[PDB]
Amino acid sequence: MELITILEKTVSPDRLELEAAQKFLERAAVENLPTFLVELSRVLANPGNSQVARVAAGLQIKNSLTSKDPDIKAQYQQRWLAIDANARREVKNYVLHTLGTETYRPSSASQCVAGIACAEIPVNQWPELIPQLVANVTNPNSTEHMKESTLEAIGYICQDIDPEQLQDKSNEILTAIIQGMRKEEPSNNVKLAATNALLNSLEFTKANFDKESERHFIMQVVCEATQCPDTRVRVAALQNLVKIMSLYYQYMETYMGPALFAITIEAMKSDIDEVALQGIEFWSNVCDEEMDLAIEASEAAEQGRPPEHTSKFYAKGALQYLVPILTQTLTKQDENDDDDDWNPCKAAGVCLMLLATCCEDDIVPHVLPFIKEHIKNPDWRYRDAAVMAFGCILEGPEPSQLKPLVIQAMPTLIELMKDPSVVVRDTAAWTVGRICELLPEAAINDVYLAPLLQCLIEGLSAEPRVASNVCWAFSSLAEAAYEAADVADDQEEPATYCLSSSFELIVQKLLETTDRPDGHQNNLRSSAYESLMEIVKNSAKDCYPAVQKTTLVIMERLQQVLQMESHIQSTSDRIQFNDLQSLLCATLQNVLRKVQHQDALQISDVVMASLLRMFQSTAGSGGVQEDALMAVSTLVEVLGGEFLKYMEAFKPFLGIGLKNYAEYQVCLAAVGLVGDLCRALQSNIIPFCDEVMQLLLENLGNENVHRSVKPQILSVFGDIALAIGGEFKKYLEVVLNTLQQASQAQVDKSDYDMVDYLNELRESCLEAYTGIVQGLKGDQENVHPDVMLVQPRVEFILSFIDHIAGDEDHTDGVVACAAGLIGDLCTAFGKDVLKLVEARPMIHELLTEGRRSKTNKAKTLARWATKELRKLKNQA
Amino acid sequence: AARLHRFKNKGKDSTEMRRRRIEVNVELRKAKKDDQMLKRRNVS
Repeated sequence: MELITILEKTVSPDRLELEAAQKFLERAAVENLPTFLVELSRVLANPGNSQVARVAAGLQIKNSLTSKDPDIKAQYQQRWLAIDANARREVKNYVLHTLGTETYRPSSASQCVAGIACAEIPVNQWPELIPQLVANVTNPNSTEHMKESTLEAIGYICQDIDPEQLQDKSNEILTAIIQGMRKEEPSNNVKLAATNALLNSLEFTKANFDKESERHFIMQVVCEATQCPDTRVRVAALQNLVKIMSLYYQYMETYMGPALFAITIEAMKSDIDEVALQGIEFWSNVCDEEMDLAIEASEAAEQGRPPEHTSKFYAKGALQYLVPILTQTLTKQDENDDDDDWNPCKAAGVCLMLLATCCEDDIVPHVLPFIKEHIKNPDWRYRDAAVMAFGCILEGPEPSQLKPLVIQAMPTLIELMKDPSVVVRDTAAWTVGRICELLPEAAINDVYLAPLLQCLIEGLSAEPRVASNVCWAFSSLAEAAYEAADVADDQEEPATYCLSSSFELIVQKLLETTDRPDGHQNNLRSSAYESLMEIVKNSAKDCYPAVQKTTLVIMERLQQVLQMESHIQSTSDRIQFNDLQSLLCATLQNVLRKVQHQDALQISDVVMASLLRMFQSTAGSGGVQEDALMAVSTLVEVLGGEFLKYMEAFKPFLGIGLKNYAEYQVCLAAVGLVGDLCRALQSNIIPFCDEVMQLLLENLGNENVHRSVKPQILSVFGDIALAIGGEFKKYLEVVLNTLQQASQAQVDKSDYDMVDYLNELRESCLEAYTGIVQGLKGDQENVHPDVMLVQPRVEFILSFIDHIAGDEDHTDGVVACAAGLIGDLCTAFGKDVLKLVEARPMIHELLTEGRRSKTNKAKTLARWATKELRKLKNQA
Repeated sequence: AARLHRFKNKGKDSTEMRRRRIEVNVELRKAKKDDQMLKRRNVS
């Protein structure tokens, strides 16, 4: 057939016709990709072809260059780079020449340019791209479509390529973008595109923002764009202001007073939701930036030095004007509430909580008057806003300042629990929950505890919207009650606590709430179960009766599930069924850690089977598997060596969990389970080690696996060594090499997503060495024979730790584990290790740092390691 | 630009609760391991 004719068939609302066409395309690509790519571009580049065929042609190209799977994307990029440079050129010309020739709105060529550029640019393989787009945008004779398309393309490029590689082209790119954003531009569409392209490009414009000439130019075009009549440009320009505020807070003092304040404040007052949200976001963001800076200042203070950056306290200064604006917006609720919708009302509430944690006590005098004037207002919108505002300012101000205001407010709050408006009852429940969480003394009172409990117990029967918050209120009330009781009981758990008198009533009600037919609304069922878990955990000893009765109830429902593959009709049925599965396991995880080691033995067998079958049949949904495995860990923890009885039948499931690797959390649970099995079974886990070790090594040698699994595996290696000791010599060589390779790892000292990941892969290595060292050293007398096997690796371990002392990244977690290693090394090799440590200076300062640190464990271990090294000197 | 997860109890869904559950476990493993090593070495 004719390629164009096939492309048009890809839009047929006929399953077979689509399949026929799709398969034709897939095999043309397989046979000769370079030629296929060429012929499609020719189609896309021709205006004479139908809209349909062109768009289809662009789709086939994009899908040949990019993907959602980073692994598949990389594969397609190199596959494309491998193509004859003469072939690629043709496609690049056709694709670039298409810009402006499309009548179709969302440009199909745009995506292709980006798809190709993402591969070429990082290797200067397409030097004609940028100059062309710039030319397209700047040219005073360029059409509207020409401009829009190109801007779209620039936007895709900035959104898809690593900012690290456009950093040198930021110059020309900004020129094209800003030109498109200028006020004098006829088309609002061009403006929209340029402004969205700007948002995507800020990450790599640091160098430009550093030049006041260019900075001012950018800030003016953007502020000017927030004044554009087309609401779409308004909103996008506002978004740019939010991101700029994050990235370049330090340069903002020049523009805050003179313009940003007015612009953002005016936006919050807009009646256009889209706009109001952007203005509210701007300030919530300022609050976040300033709270971080407050942490930086507080931290620098303890290190006896000035912070690298300093806040300008914009929120504190805008406080007077934001609060009246924010509280009035709380008045804009949507009676018909959709709890998945983000509107100005919800945003104002959150902004208020942020300002409160940011400006602490300063906010109270600005918010109380609105709360006082409206707490008794007949209009529910205002009554509700007043309780919300009250609940929003409970965190941040000094408790000593709030307690009294909260005590004097209880009577009205209790009354509000019975307000006729559902909206109002919903908020009042949340507010009670927040008092129980932040200012508990006001709730655990001999005056209000009783009427509060009756209100909360009745609330569990109310509409989902209300009962949900009531569940959470109860969970936090239970915590505060537990704490106030065991403050000083001279032993483990408290004898009693104020919730004892009605502990059974509460648990009975939560269980009822758990089976409400409308439990799917407002995550009611989940909350009811999560609340029950917290109530059981945080219970007094004299509540153990109801806890036993409750545990029997949990097991019963546990089986009702296994035999519930019947009702599962619609797809949503398989999902909500899964949820229940998790809740029950999670609720199990909780009871098991609360039951007498004797009680848990009668339940063990019956449950192990329940967790056994729940895994086999239910292969779909890893969330269940994750809680099922976590439940198993919980059981293993209780039973102990006794668990051995099942290991034989659970082996396959343990493996599966480790093989998965596609659902990192199911695998992280498996690995986590392996480790518990070690602390439980001990040497008795020797027979199952070959399997696990084989599986663990495979997981590591499979770069496709989520990076968050590697450190967990490395960590568990140290535990397995401790569990089997000498029998580990069997894997030593492999593991140390693995540990050796991981320890040399290193990312960019800028990407904090990695800077915190490296300190996770580092701690795991230190914890792996520590385990290995301890495992081979036996248990008592002088350094045992085995550890000598590691003696030759001693040098790097110290080097690794030495380099760690260098990078001022660290983490009191890494410092502590390293300190513990230095120590164990002194106890494993002796005098030797001393000559190697005084060689690497950075280790001395690290131990010094540990001695300081407000992390007791970081101190203890750094103090201990120092003592050990000191003993080697004064030894021989 | 959406902080729904910060609105009342909206952010306390199943994914978030599972994440916290795992957090409690990971930290619980440390306490067991840290206290077991501290009794091998002989320290505070």
